[PDB]
Amino acid sequence: CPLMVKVLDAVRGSPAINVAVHVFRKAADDTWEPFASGKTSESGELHGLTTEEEFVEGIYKVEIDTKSYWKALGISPFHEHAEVVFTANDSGPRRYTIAALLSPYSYSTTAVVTNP
Amino acid sequence: CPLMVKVLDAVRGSPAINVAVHVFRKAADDTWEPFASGKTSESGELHGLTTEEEFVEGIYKVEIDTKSYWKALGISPFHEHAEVVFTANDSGPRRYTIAALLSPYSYSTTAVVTN
Amino acid sequence: CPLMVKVLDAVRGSPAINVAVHVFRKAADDTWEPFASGKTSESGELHGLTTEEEFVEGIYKVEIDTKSYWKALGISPFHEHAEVVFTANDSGPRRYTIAALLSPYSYSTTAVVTN
Amino acid sequence: CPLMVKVLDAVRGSPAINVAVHVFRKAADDTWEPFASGKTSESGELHGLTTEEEFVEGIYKVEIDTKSYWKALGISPFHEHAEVVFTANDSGPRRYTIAALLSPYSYSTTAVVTNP
Ligand SMILES: Cc1cc([N+](=O)[O-])c(O)c([N+](=O)[O-])c1
Ligand SMILES: Cc1cc([N+](=O)[O-])c(O)c([N+](=O)[O-])c1
Ligand code: NA
Ligand code: NA
Repeated sequence: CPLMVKVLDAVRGSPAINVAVHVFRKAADDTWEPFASGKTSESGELHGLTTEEEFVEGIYKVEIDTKSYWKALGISPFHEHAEVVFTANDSGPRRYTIAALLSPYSYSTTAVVTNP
Repeated sequence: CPLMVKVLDAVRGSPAINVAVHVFRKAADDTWEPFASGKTSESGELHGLTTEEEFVEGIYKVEIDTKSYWKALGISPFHEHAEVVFTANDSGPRRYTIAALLSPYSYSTTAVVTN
Repeated sequence: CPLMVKVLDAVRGSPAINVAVHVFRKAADDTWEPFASGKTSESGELHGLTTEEEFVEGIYKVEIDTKSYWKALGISPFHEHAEVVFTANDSGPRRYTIAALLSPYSYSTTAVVTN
Repeated sequence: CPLMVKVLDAVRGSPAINVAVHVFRKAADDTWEPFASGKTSESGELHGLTTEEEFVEGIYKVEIDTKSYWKALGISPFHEHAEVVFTANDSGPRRYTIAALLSPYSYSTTAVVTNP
């Protein structure tokens, strides 16, 4: 799979498990079209969102549902979600890992981009 | 002002100057309505976006034009922009600082909410 | 003052108040000599650590007592402390801000070096 | 192995490869005794530093040689290194991943602690 999402919890020192993730792709009319969704596993990783064939060039938005995560654990966090928006595959196919480290009032995110 | 935005550059160890920032408020029909905007100053800060009277409870989005910032430095970045989405609550402390720390392939954001 | 330390709490979205900070300078024999210390204020900031005359070029260590901070909040943290080690250079901008953002199992640190 | 170190580069969007790492353990006389060392692989990971038998209770310091990393790439960074100091195994053996995300004037670090 050319798109993976990994989420860690900076309060517990653990993977962030069961985090809902929704991916969108910008359509020709400039709207966000639903593309794929899933939830992180016990390792904090979400695999299998898409395929090389379906992950064409485009502008993608990876929405990480951080508020639902913290609220499911009884914490009242600051952000509604974390959004990661990027152009993908504009120089040919690449593999993308979108990582995020969560705290109730802060998050970090980075990307690892590799050429298969 | 109840809302301030600060942007820092982790590559050069400096404020991120002249970064465009747009603030939106979520409307009843679930669309994003323009609310306020500006460019960060020489200190990386953007003051005066709004007033206590105008900054009512609701859901707000702060969009930071990180791509244009890096492109002006001759660096090709990963993200189209950085977006910070949050609910303003009256119960909470009154003043909101939204800080972002930028690298070409990474950003962090935190909220400092105080009296 | 050429050196300021700022500490923020990512769990509560607030300054980290009353955090002990110790600064050391590396001596010729490679040991760490005490240089300055204090506690962060209600704004999470520690000002007045040193002067331009005293802050000569060299290697400095800023140790932030993060463990005591979390323990006072009833939270068990991972790190013994956070340490920031850097060289002061005269060529560079004059004023150094060392910022740290704290969570129980994580911290970030950045330097803002300006004129 | 119960201790792993992973390092990423936030400028390049890639693993941080060939980063030197030195681990120390506080001795009874309060000095930092050398414990293990190595360098990150092409994946940004450093495996095999120690064993369950030799990784006893103690206070450990993981020194990540960030300045040498950036300088080997011709960048002049702010920090001399990144130091991660923690008590390990005080409630029995655990597995520790020490992660770090590097920029020239900033770094983040987190831990993932699991119970085998
Ligand atoms: C002021 C500041 C410092 C750091 N830092 O790295 O020390 C940060 O990460 C952030 N932030 O927004 O996440 C803000
Ligand atoms: C910083 C970081 C740490 C871990 N980690 O395992 O702690 C990761 O897996 C990743 N990543 O990209 O997948 C990044
Ligand atoms: Na192209
Ligand atoms: Na014990």
